[PDB]
Amino acid sequence: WGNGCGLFGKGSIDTCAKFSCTSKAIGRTIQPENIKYEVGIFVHGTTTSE
Amino acid sequence: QVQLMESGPELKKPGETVKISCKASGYTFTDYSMHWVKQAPGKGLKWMGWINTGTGEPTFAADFKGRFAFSLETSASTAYLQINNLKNEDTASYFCARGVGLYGVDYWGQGTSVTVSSPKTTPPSVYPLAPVCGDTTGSMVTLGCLVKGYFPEPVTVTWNSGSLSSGVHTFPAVLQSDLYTLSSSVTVPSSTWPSETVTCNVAHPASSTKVDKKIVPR
Repeated sequence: WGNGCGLFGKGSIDTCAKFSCTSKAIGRTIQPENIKYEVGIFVHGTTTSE
Repeated sequence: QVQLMESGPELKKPGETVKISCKASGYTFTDYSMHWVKQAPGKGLKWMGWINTGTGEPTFAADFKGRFAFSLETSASTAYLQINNLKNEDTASYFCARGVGLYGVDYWGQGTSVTVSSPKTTPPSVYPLAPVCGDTTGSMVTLGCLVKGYFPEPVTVTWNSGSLSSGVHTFPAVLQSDLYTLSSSVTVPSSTWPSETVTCNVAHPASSTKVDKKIVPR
């Protein structure tokens, strides 16, 4: 009876807290077409340090 | 003779609290529900909720949840609509309604119009309205009473102490700066004005001002 109700022992509440996102992250997928391969190809001839 | 007798219409200010009494009569009180329906001054019936009559457990409509207290006194069978933190919206005719429940509500509190607003009682500014050449219609010279800036309603606006109700259309008092203007139109023949006195008599019991304004030509 002390809280809001003429009957003892039970009650009901619907707790609605608005959700929002502090911080969100993302995964992403690769299309095999967009894949490249950068192949440095060389052959040893006359060379210097540089 | 089941009758729902409420409190009287009550002038209030915002931030206040009002508890409308509703005493129920003519029936075993415990055996019905007890409902509350807000009728806004211009708007149709908006059901406030109901309290259990036996248990005394209130339940409110979503709009009415949390500002309002349904309370009962068992023995004298007095239902109560209590409105807390009064607001201008709390001005309306409120109705306790004895539940026949799924069959609706059978009977009704005689009505309580709470009026929640700031202003202080103010007398009317009453103008005997003198018609002009464009105001004379046929035999009748329409005459008028401009009641201005009073709080609260009513003012009792008669014509020559009410001897003229005949061409009298006393038009509804409306709000100006939380003060009221009704404009009463007596329609009198040009033979009776300004030959006979036509005097709008404005009695404001709240401000205790009875204001008699005789219309004389401009």
